[PDB]
Amino acid sequence: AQGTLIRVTPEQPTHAVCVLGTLTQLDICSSAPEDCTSFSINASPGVVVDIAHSSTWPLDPGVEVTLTMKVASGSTGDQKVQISYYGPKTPPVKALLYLTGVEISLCADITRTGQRTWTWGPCGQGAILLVNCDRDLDSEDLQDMSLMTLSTKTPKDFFTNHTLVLHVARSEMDKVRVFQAKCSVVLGPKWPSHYLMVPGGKHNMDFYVEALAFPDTDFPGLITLTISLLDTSNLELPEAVVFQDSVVFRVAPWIMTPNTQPPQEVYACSIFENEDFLKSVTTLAMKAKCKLTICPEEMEIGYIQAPHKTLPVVFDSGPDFGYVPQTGGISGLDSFGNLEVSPPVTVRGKEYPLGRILFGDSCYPSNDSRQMHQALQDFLSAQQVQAPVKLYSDWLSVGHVDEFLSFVPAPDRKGFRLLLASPRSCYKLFQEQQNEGHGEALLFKQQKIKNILSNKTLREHNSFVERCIDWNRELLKRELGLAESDIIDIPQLFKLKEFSKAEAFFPNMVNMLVLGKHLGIPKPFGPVINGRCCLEEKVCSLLEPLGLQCTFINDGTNVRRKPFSFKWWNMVP
Amino acid sequence: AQGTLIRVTPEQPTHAVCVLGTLTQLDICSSAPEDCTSFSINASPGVVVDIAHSSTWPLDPGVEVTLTMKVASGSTGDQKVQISYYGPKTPPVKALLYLTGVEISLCADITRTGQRTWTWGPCGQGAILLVNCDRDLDSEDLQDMSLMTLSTKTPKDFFTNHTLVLHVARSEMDKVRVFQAKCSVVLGPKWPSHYLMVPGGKHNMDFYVEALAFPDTDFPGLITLTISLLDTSNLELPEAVVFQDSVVFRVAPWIMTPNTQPPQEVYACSIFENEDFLKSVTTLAMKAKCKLTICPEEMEIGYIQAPHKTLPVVFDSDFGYVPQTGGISGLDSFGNLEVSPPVTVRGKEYPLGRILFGDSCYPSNDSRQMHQALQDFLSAQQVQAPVKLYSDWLSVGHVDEFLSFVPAPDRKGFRLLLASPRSCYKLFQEQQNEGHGEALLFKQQKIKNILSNKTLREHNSFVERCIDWNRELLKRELGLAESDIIDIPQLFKLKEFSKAEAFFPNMVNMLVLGKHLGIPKPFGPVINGRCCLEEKVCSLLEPLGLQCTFINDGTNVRRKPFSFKWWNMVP
Ligand SMILES: [Ca+2]
Ligand SMILES: [Ca+2]
Ligand SMILES: [Ca+2]
Ligand SMILES: [Ca+2]
Ligand SMILES: [Ca+2]
Repeated sequence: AQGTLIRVTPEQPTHAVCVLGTLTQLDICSSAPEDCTSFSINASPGVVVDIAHSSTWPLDPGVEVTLTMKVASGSTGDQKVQISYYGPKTPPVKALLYLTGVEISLCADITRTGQRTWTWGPCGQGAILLVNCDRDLDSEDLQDMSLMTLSTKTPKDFFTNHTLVLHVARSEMDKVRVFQAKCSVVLGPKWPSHYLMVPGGKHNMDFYVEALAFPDTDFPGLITLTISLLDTSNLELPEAVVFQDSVVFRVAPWIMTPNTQPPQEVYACSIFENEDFLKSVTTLAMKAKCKLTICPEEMEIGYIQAPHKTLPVVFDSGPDFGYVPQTGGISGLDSFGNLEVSPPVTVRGKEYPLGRILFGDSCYPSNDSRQMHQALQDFLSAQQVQAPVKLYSDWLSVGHVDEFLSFVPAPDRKGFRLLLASPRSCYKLFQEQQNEGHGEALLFKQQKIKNILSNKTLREHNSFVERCIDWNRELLKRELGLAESDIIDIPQLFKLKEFSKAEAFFPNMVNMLVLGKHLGIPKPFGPVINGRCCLEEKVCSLLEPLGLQCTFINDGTNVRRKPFSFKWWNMVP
Repeated sequence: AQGTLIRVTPEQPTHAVCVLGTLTQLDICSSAPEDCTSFSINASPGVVVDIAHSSTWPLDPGVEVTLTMKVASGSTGDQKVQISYYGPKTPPVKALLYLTGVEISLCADITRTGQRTWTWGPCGQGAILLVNCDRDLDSEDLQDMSLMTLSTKTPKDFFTNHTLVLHVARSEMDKVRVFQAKCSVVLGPKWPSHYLMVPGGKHNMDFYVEALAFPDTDFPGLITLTISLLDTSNLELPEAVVFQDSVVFRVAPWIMTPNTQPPQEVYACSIFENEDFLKSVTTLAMKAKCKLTICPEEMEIGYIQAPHKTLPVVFDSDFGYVPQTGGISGLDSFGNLEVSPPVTVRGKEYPLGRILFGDSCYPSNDSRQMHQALQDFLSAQQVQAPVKLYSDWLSVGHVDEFLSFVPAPDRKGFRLLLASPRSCYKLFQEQQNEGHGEALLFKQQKIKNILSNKTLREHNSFVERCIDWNRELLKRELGLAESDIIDIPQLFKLKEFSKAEAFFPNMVNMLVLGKHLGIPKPFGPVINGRCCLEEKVCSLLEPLGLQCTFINDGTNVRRKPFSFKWWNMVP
């Protein structure tokens, strides 16, 4: 989409190359005869002589004469444009421009079906470049590299005194590698440029391209590759550019999946107690008709997608899988237990269709505060698909948001319910039992119901924790566009610790495995009332009516899930 | 403007703090008697109870009740909400909430005329920070600082068991220092937080914030400062957050100025005699009514503007100031940097200009490029988006050797001058055909001998190809037309590595002090008494209003900011 200028002189004939599709400006005035106010152009039927305001159209100060051609040329110097400068002095003098048509096309998957700028939206243009972070040769490799096409319809002797170059910038060299289809090293991290060898006539050359980096602060995510026609007709002067065509790719980002998407594969380890646990997980996986891949003998699995492949990726701190400082900046808040993703959301008009990442930190910097490493936050922010949200999770001894918040599948409203821990519903549930007579039922050491409702230290300890969780509630009701009819509160008692940090009293029921629309909740080991645990009766009476089904286990599991449907390139960040 | 949630229990009365202007949610269902189906709220004339589906509003699963007050409190627990639950077979029970009003305002110059998000445009909201790069004491210092205000209207006993804290992130700490008005050192590069001391009643505290960094790749340009109202009523439990307000600043960028802006003050360097040079400069310098400050016995001067001050800047490799160890290339000098006048490209408007720097056409082993750090620095400043050109074919690598922009009274109000080897040959040929073809040039040579050298006529054809490439690049990326490109005669020659060099002194590298132009001497052919190149350039430039002189050729010219407020442009 970038050509050059053609100046015609009556003194000598001129030779020029016009690439088909490019509107080439013809200078018909700077080199005109001394006196004249007229000019005309009789061209061959293959030359489109466009003019902007024969008919002798006068030599306007600026008269934009542009020229394109229709049929590519195999004859070198065939289409002849002859000008007629007739002013007032003798029959007109005439100038000759012996042109030629060539067709250098660099096509790709810009239409995103599978301007030279990358645009987002249901209507835009752009190519997608996946990263090679997996171990798979031949076709299997051909199916995850991109496919650029270079067609060259040129005269037979055109490439005797012309040459083509395909080059990247010296900033993007290390983030992209290209192979010329056998597949061969063309450009790459050490070589910034390459010259090509193209025979005359029609010769199509297909390229394959891989990225070697994920988007970050140093790398926005856009790569550009350029083809240029360097005219080389004299061996004593440097080469000259006559045409340039570029293309822009965007590297696909790291996308994380929440607990509403249907499961695909589950995993586990061998602490030699699973028999009791794995026996219920194994039943659950086939309750939802899933696959349970046991593993015989801190990890988050997302998906990176292009129009041609949906390769998954693993992140931590095989064939269809993937991978993305250890010394310094190490704390307990750097774990992926401090990372969650909300379901698709709509906040004050804007639509977040892939979710909104959630990580926890402190409320205000101090000397004893803990934070997640800035490198990880910058990495997650560079992935503009899921804009992260900062919460408060430093009042806890561990430092993880998964202690108090979860999301469930649901068949109503936004199609999900936010489960939040609640110290205030446990006290209510205990008091409804004390005011009915059975107030000496034992809990869990072991303690009665009354001895927990008559402890004035635990009550303050839990009032503080409730004041802490309500802040996150308010944060989640404004940055997730939520409403009260979508929050369910699950009873949970807390106690404080070294450095007055919080720790759950009985094992959390908010950190639970959603291997489907019916799931696994850790045992409360709570009071028994009428042959049944009271906490269990309340959580099953709040969750089941939506349509879920709940089990209870005593208590590692990762549930690889289904990539989202919304194509990330159709979103407008 | 965050706030929190208040939960009411019939068992015990509840106390809460409601900051003014924040819509606070009230939980009237989670903790209600198990037999109720109806509820009502009687409150003092100050509590604005807002109910969205005593009228008996039933206990809907999501009946929402939000509260605000239309006043301020100086007494703890002075507004009492009494929620009247009505039992079906039981006399009504009633929860008590003892509210209080406190006002905590953190205001700044967000209206940009003097949401917690920084928005661009004529209708946006944001505050602007200027960088501390001047040697300016207190009186002038408070002139370029920011002015953030914090007003607190609280009961006298409120700040006994409550504490206020102002904090910055552990990333933006190194790029902002905070002073509290006597100015004192509080939150800055080494200290990330500060607990304040506020007396009860009315007490306004002003702050002054300065930045220490320019926008770059590592720093987008936005700095947030947060005020948090905590609660320390119990001495054993950890402190708890009750309210949060925030403000977002943007650091003003580095802006350059083109050759179409009026001059303010020229400069010079008496390295040599240059008596003639100085005379001519001062002459057209007072002719354009611009003061000529001389030096007593490569540097680009921009402007960092804010809604409170337009302090300039100086960039190199009072006033203002802004690296790579070494091994850099000559393409890193500032003769490679130019700025176009405001343009309108395909509907889009660039009202501060569009920067221009040259580099190679395609990377190679012998190619030379401008350092990546400088390009990233310029790209960080989104006001003037740079444009890459081709200048590697020269033996110096500077775009100033063929392009220039002049003032003009027509069309876009300017003309782009480009060097042209093809007009020098034309004028020489007209002067040979007319008869005076043995006039001597500048190793002296005649007109005929230059027109009959076949090594030069190829050296010049290559340069013409390169300059036409640059012309197409400048017509598409600057929205230009062929009625705005005046071509200036110039001949070139090739040297070691086949790089290019001007033959006669470059007349396209000119000093523009308004309608007066110091064009370097061409030392060229004389015809009928005057020089031919001079006659041509005075016949092409003068008609549109300019006036020319010919010195025998360092002068920098500080100028006028376009005054077009950038915060009104939307990049
Ligand atoms: Ca490989
Ligand atoms: Ca998680
Ligand atoms: Ca200072
Ligand atoms: Ca100052
Ligand atoms: Ca310059």
